[PDB]
Amino acid sequence: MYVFRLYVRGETHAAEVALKNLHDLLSSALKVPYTLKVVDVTKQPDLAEKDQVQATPTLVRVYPQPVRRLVGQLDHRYRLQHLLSP
Repeated sequence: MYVFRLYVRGETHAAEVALKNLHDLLSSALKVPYTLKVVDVTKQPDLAEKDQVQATPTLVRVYPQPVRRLVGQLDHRYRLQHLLSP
């Protein structure tokens, strides 16, 4: 029972690959299934502005807990690896 949110900018091949890679890593990382939705940072100011995104993609863990916000050039597993840590 977890809600997942991933942020991307417009239409980028790297962003989609990163999204799939992050989705892929999360699935393998977590035994239990989860729901992930795609949010357009440029299209929706409310989420983009509120989320304070600088470098894409931005990984936000939606409730139930744990709730997290991770923002940066997310093209490698190192950032994701510390993200999974308690």
